[PDB]
Amino acid sequence: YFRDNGKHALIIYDDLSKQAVAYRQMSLLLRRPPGREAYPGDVFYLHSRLLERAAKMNDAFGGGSLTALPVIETQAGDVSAYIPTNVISITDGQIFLETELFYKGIRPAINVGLSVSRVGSAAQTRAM
Amino acid sequence: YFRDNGKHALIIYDDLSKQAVAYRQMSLLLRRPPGREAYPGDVFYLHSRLLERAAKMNDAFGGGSLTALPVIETQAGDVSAYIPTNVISITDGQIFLETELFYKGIRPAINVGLSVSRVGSAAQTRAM
Amino acid sequence: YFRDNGKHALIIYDDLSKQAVAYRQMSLLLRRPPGREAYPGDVFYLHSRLLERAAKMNDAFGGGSLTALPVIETQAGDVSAYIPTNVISITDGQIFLETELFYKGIRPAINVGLSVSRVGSAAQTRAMKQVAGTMKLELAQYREVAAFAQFGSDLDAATQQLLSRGVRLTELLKQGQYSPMAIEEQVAVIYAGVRGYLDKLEPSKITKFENAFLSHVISQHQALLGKIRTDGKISEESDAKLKEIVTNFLAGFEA
Amino acid sequence: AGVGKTVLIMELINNVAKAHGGYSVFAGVGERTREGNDLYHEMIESGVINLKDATSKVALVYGQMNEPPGARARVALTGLTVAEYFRDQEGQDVLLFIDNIFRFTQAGSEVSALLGRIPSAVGYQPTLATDMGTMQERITTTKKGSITSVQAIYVPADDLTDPAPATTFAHLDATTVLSRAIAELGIYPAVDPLDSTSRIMDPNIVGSEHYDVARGVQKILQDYKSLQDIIAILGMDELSEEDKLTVSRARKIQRFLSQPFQVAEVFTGHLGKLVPLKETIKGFQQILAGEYDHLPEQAFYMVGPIEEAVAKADKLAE
Amino acid sequence: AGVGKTVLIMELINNVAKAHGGYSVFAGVGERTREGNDLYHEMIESGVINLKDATSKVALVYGQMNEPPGARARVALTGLTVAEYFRDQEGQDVLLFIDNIFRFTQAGSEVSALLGRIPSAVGYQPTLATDMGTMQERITTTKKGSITSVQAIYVPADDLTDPAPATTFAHLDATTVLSRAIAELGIYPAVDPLDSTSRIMDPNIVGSEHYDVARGVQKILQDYKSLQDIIAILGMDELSEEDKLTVSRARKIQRFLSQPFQVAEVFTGHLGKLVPLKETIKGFQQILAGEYDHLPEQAFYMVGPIEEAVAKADKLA
Amino acid sequence: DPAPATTFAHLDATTVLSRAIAELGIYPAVDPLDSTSRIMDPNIVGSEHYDVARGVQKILQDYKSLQDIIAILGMDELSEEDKLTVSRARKIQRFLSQPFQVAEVFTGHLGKLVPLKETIKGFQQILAGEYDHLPEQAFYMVGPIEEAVAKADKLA
Amino acid sequence: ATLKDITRRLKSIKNIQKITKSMKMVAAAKYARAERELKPARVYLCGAIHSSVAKQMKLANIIYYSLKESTTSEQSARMTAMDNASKNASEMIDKLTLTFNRTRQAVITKELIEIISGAAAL
Ligand SMILES: Nc1ncnc2c1ncn2[C@@H]1O[C@H](COP(=O)(O)OP(=O)(O)O)[C@@H](O)[C@H]1O
Ligand SMILES: [Mg+2]
Repeated sequence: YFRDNGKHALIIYDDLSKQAVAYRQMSLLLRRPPGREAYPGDVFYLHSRLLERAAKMNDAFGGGSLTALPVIETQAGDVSAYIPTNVISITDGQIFLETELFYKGIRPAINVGLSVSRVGSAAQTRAM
Repeated sequence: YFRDNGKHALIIYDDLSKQAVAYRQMSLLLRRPPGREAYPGDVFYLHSRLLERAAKMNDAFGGGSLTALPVIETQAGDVSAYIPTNVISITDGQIFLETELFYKGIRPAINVGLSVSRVGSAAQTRAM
Repeated sequence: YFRDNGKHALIIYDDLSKQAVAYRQMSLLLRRPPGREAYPGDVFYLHSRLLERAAKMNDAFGGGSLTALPVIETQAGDVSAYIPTNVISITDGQIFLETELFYKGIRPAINVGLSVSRVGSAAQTRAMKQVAGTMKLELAQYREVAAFAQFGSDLDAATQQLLSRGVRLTELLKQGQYSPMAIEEQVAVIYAGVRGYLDKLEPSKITKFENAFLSHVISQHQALLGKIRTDGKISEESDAKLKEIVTNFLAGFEA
Repeated sequence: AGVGKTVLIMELINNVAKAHGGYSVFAGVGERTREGNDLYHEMIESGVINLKDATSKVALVYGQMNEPPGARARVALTGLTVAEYFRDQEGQDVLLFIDNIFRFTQAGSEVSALLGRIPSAVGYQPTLATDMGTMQERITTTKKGSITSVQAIYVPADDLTDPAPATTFAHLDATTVLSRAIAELGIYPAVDPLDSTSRIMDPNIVGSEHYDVARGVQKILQDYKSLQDIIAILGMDELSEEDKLTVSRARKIQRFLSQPFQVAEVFTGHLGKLVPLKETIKGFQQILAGEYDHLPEQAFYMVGPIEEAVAKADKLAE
Repeated sequence: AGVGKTVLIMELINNVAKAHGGYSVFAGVGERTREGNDLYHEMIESGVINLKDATSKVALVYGQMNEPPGARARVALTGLTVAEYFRDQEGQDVLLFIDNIFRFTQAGSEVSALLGRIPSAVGYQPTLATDMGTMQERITTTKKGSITSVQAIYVPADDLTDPAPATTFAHLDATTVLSRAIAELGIYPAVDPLDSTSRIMDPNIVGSEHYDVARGVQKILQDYKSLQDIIAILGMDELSEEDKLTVSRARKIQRFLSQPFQVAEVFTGHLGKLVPLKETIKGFQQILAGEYDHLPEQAFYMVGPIEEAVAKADKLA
Repeated sequence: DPAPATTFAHLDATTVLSRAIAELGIYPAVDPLDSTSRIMDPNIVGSEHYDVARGVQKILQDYKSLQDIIAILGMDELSEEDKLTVSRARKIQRFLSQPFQVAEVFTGHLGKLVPLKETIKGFQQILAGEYDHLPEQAFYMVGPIEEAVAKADKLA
Repeated sequence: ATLKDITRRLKSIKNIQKITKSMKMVAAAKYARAERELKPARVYLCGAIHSSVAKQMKLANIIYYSLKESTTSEQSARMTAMDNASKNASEMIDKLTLTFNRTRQAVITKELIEIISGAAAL
């Protein structure tokens, strides 16, 4: 609604892991056959559809925007697993946090090597 | 019969691991859904309802008792596997036999440090 | 057709991994019960009935034969996966290839420690047997010490020689593509290494040596190459003539 | 996910396609829409696409992530059919860029259970390899015209053995493998020198000096690779002055492998460099020969030709 | 392979037949046609089979690799039936060779899979334990006699904890470990004396004497093995009285564990030896004591009874 | 495992017990880097508490990363700085242990109920290096830091 | 856990085991000679060796005696260090092989079970 009326909105989806669990439940109960990790085959599409809706509009369309910050919970720190990688392959980058950095005192526990932005300096001011 | 009639019995289940595999053969042939190590979800109940039956009656029920010494075979000292932890979570302690102590000639090869007895002290003789 | 009519045939199945995927596809679409990696229960029987047809016929059945070289592609070194496990048990032995040897300079990337031939010498000429037996023992010794190499900063002369033979021989095992050599040329170059003549030549040069030495014996010493076959082995003469050749040549090579 | 496939293919369109004489086709399959808008507008600017007349040299076909499975499973065939036309009805050298052909396979698995099929390994449809083969075999040069296809190929959970990527390998003639492990070090493009191959990398084709330099680089990198974990624990003090000396050049070669892309200026914060084949060979030849043993590793990180690393070496003084 | 397996089997046949009267049965589970024919023709040449006169001591049952899984799962049973006849009807002590037990499990798995059953851990059939126990229990000592089974084992992925091997371990009583290392030392049979084990190696079964000797040999051999390190590095020059005796004795025992197989004759040109259990115990017992320390290593190498060690020695001077 | 994993989101404080800790003799077998609390915030427990708790956790994590090295070469290759962390971390690990009244039978010690202030104090001091002169076992199975000393003396 | 990972670590830690083993043998040889020359001379990473002398650090005759004692000690120390370090590596190899085989078996079972579930829901 903001997006399409020249306003700007931000949405946090905390967290999409639980959402995929609820979908898996509903799908399985609907008698749809389970795939990888018991999750339905279109789990990518469940998140893909969703996240593509966050966008920057042009001036002809009002120049509003929807920015998204989906959150994913990993297990034992594996960013290379099915689901995680599903969502990494959707968004425009990711901020990876880690308990080890967290306890060493690096808070925010951002892991610089694994985190990225697919937008880069185009999203920063000249100063920064 | 002994337990409920004022007498004392000791049963030895040698071994529960092999029982758990026969029950798994029944369950997969019935097409019950496999989980850890392909065992059915009720393998815990299989042993729990069994071992709960070994008990100590008070004087109003005749004072009898039934003592149980179930036996579990591990694979390469893996006491963190499904079945081993299951029986550990039912019984009142364990006596660990190490493959290392045995082969080194220590017999009986008991690992005093990992063996426990949750309720045995009270029943140990004052002499000891 | 060749096997049953006194002829000999060689068949390469490249790959059997893909034949198995094809079969698996049909099996799952026909709704047959799937198993490990979703393969059907008779997937072993697919390959077994195939490979067994490979065979050495007796004289009464013409003496023809069918040799078979099946190919199997493993995933990230997994020789215990399902199709590999099966084809490794059906065959008489394997030639194992490794990425790590490949990029190190070892090509063909054959792993000498893991490859095997249950037939072995039964199908190897006497000349090759001779030199190969020494090389197999030397390389085996080399493998055991090979790790101490880059950190053994005081290795004794004994273990230090094992290393030198080892690097020398590994270099003589390297071979360019599309250039299969005759058996007499193989014993000649191996001879060089197993007799210690190249123990002084610097490893980086051994590859250039072999190529020069081989081209030379091919040209001037045909008669010595034929003798190596005739005698079946390395005769006492061939053994002295080779000593004269490689010594002189080597000397020229490092002039 | 996030290792550089798209940046790299963008670089390729920038260099090879902008100078390409002939038509080009780009099929966005199962990928970001924003990227579609990015590319479109960038091509209008370079004139590759002209909206005011008939000079356009690139046709576009899109079927991104926001679409349903049926679309994503068919777009690639849409892109491919357009390209085919140019090829057969002209013979003209056609360039084909597809990002990301994995989405044809993922789309299929998505509807596989509703089609009634028993799953195969890792959840995929049983017709994976057949499905992929009837498509890929259309993507080919023929005697009538030639297609130079560049396909970005996603690798699920970073596992190159996954059914999808693993089956795609045999369809190619040159494969460029990207590693998150390398990218994580800051080396870009994140190419794995010990996992990228090409059918034309043969001395009787690229010639001897090219072949030998390449083979020598991979060897020094594979040596180092196998020591890393070892000296990580034992220490470097036992490595002979010859061994530890190779560790130096390995490291420089490793860094000399990076390269600022024109296309990645927003991420590197560096001006894009582009290096000619011959200067490439010379730079690496030279490093292998101990020549630049006197320069600091960092001089080699993120430059173009070898001369820039020498320069940087000086600038590193203060 | 290449560790003298076919030769060991052939000896065992011949040795049990001479000293016990009982025959042997050879069950080829998923035999490779090639190796089968080779094992046939090798049997004929060794004499364990006779294509003419009824001296044949072994019956062969072959379930080849080309056959469907049902056939290869049944062959150990067919061979088991043949063996059962000599037990229950002739009162003999039959020997049953199963090559190899792993291929009997796999055929089991393949059969169940075609039957449409949900597979268990690591892919094997649900009935893995039962399929195994119904075949193995038929292998016992009964009132009329007994079947003893020598069965080749393949360990999948080198993992001893794999359902397949761990199942088979439940039924074995002893293991004969053949090693290429030992073969390489020219020790024949290539039996590794420290790895091969037996359940009946208890005094209560083989007697206190047999037990103590066995332990003595195993010990002297473990000590020697350990000394190797010092011997090479610190030099075999500072070994105390007790230390040099161990090394010399150990090497005599080690070499005394070799033995010319009666089946080897055809090539070795040397008369095969069959050593009675008394000579074996006594033999090693005396070496341990040091009674024969005054003899050269080569005296015990490829001999028979202890007597032949001294004999050979005097001749070798 | 699905069960425990789904259960974490339903708690405000979690105490994750460990088999590897318990086997070391540490009881309660709490994992000091896996048990958390929503109250562990400077505006709720106060800055002194928050700081000490973050201090202990950092020295335990630092020790943990060194374990990869320790395992093969042992402590001989550690900097003097590293060893310092290894000594204190080991004194923190043991001082986290505590005799429970309900476990008297298995510990063979009287039970201890340590007040918060006394818990902060002892940990602060170990962090400061105040007891870098006491032997590790002194800090095992005691109550307040004072008993650590007393036990040390007894050891002499 | 990860098969890729464990495999890698095992390749490393197996190498280390052999290298360390060899360094124990070299040290042992050097020490042997030294020990012999010990008494005679008294008439005129290397464990905590370097560590000790340095931490406490805060003609001819003396030089010769000191150096002789020091070499013996050093090679002794190093021999012990390596002996322990190769031992540590061995135990860790064994422990990792176990972990590799557990993971290996679970992975196989897990993929099996997913395949069956998806077949049975048809
Ligand atoms: N050549 C490069 N130089 C610098 N950064 C790069 C380069 N390639 C990729 N990256 C960084 O990594 C991110 C992921 O890139 P991208 O190509 O979109 O990933 P994918 O491999 O998923 O297609 C980029 O946004 C950028 O931040
Ligand atoms: Mg991309």
